[PDB]
Amino acid sequence: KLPHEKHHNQPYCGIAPYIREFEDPRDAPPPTRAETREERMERKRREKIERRQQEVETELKMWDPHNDPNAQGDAFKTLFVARVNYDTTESKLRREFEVYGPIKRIHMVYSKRSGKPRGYAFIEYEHERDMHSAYKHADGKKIDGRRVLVDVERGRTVKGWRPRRLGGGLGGTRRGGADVNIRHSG
Amino acid sequence: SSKMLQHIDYRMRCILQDGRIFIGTFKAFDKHMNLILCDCDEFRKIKPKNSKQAEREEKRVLGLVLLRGENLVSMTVEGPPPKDTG
Amino acid sequence: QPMIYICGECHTENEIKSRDPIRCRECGYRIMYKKRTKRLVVFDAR
Amino acid sequence: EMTPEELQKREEEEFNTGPLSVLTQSVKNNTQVLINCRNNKKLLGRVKAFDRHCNMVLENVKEMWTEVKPVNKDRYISKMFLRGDSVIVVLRNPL
Amino acid sequence: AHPPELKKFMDKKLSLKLNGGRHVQGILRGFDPFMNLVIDECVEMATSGQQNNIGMVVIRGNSIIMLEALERV
Amino acid sequence: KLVRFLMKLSHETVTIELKNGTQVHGTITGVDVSMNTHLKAVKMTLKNREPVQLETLSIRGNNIRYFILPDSLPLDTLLVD
Amino acid sequence: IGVPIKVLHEAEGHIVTCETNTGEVYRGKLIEAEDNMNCQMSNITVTYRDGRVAQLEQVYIRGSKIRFLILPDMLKNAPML
Amino acid sequence: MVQPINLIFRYLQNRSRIQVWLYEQVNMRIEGCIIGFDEYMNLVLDDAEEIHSKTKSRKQLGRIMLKGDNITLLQSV
RNA sequence: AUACUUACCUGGCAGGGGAGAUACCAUGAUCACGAAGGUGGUUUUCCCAGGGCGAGGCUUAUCCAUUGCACUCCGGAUGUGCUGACCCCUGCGAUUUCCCCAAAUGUGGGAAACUCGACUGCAUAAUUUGUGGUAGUGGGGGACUGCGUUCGCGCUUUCCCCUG
Ligand SMILES: [Zn+2]
Repeated sequence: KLPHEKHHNQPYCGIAPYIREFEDPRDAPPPTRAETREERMERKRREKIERRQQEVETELKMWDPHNDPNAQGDAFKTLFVARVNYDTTESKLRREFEVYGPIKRIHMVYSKRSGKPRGYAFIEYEHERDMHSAYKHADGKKIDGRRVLVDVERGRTVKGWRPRRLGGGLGGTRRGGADVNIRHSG
Repeated sequence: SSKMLQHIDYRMRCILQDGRIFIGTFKAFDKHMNLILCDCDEFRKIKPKNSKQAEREEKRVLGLVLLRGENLVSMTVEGPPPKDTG
Repeated sequence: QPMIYICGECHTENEIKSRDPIRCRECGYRIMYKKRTKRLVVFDAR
Repeated sequence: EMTPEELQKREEEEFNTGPLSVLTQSVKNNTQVLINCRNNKKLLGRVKAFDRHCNMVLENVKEMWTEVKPVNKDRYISKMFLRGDSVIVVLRNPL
Repeated sequence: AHPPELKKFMDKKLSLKLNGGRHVQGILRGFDPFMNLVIDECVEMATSGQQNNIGMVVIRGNSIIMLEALERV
Repeated sequence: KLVRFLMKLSHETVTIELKNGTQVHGTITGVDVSMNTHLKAVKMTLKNREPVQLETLSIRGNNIRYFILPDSLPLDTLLVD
Repeated sequence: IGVPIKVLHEAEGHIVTCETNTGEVYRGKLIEAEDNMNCQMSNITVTYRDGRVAQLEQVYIRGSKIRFLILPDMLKNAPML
Repeated sequence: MVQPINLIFRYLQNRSRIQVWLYEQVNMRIEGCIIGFDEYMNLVLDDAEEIHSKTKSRKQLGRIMLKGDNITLLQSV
């Protein structure tokens, strides 16, 4: 028959006379709440993160950035250049950074164990003004075909500054995919 | 989606929501399940209100029919397709 | 229209437009060179 | 939807804080639930999973209904799959 | 979202059938892709022979079942 | 989603009830996104009718009321996706 | 588009029958057909669920509210089939 | 060309008592002054009255809402 | 034949099996040797998600030969319908450009480019199919009420039984 002319001899009733659930104290099994390949991963991410944070506190307590034999000269005078090509000779870096002013000292950092060039150096100019003059112009320079950025080294100037391994730094060349453009420079 | 392609041209009986049975040659379908039946016949089960009598069947020839998937419940093979060989 | 020039320092190709100040976009180096023409050139081997 | 991007988690926040959270909390605490369906029958059982379509995965269910004097009829189904459109009402354990 | 080709029935006296065995009769003035029709000079046409004219009304396409043109378009 | 889980129950035997009171017991062979399921070597039982064995049956998802799955189904492992 | 929809578009202009969810069956000439199954007919013969009939001249029907359609058997000879 | 949306907006501004029919139900109807409406056709009334043909009793409801799917036919006053 | 400005006519977005393990490559990480992770590869286990190889094995007829002395299955070939270990691509029908192997116009490999498919997700549970007003809610045999009656029946009120 049709839905409108159908004689409902027993239409839908309620549920008021059909409440026969189990008592409250009869709680559900506590151990029956878990999932695989969803929580163990978060657990491993939390442990590796806390383990690193603790290694960070130990490194900060053991090593002192300011009290570094390699670091020398006035902090406001020293400069920091990174993304430098590994083939850049010391003389090439001199000819490129003496233009802004005479260089009292130049320091090329090297791997402690591997000895390979790190790719960044600290340049100490004779005058603080030569450094400030280089701050704006040096950033974006091209040495040996690879672009390089330049900013005043904040390791001993900015309060609360630390490198990548300690959670700080700048630049996102290795941040979330498709979130930091490689064309933009510091 | 060979589950439906393998069954093309077979003599299928479609079960309607109202209880009817449309038996015809399943020709083609679509995502909505709208079927095309050739030489279809409609059967319906009527309850006996007079006495304990055999179920009353009222056959009805239709020919070419287009059934809406929303109105289609299920479908099964009544028999192989009409053999064209002598 | 493109006008590719080769930078002296980094030897990099780069487009330059008319009225555009001459400076390699890559290294800020102000010396560039026109690329070798495409015109057909022949030399009798005399 | 308001968030046409493919990374939208609207269904997520919906199940977490919306009306459909009754089923999330039901599967979390493993609590029973009684459902009134279009079959005029009530199904009492636990839930293990669901989605936006209100299709729940039940276990240890007990179907119950009445016909006509009115006589009651009940049976048991240890594992089944309920549809959403046919659902009328849901009621968690009020305890 | 192609709308229905109801331009023929525009400004014509129709008699529509609804879901619950109900019928109406009025002159059509506009439609929509969802079959939302707007008919004027509409009569209720209840189950009994009694007639009740109210005039301008609106009908939902989800409940509109059939529309016949008494003026043969 | 969950229909993927429904599509993962191929080769297993279940008992589905329809919105018209019809019962159907058989093995699943294929499912679509619209919940339409194909059961082979199935037995159907319409309301107030006699059971009948059908070698195949393609059912739509709209007219389905509910399913009855085996007792040994690994829900915790099968709901991971 | 769908194959049944195409079969309907080519079925345009011929005598066809249409049954709706309310049970009424209308048989007459088809005037216009659309992708959404909306069908317009002319000079039709209606049969109600009780059996009574009536006479109409120009009728339009919504597609979603149609149970099924009967078309000329000769349409089976279409080139796509 | 008047559309249903514009007509509903006119009835709304006029605050006229619009009556509404139910889907699949002929005996009961509802009447009230519309306050607003959405694309889903859901309608809100300030003072609703449920009237039945058989009983002819008008049950007062007050500020209420009605689903668009349940609507079947609108009527003025 | 090209570009420029305007009017008119056509059109739905994202992609390229998925979950673990990766000591190793790229990202040569912005602070005095360092990240992890992530992203794009390579390596490595699976639900096997589709295919290719059809060796081996199962069912039954046709043809040839055998009179045979075995007790550890088994004569050779053809046809019908099946299964199938191991080993390969992570999946495209078509088109365009660069480089290379080459039996050098063909046969192939490493790269992308944006073009049609109805492959998937969201507009898809908000009126037109992919998330319900098509609920399934009964039928029949005996006793057991009433109204009308053509005594066949329409409506209506009870108990016991078979049937779903
Ligand atoms: Zn340069």
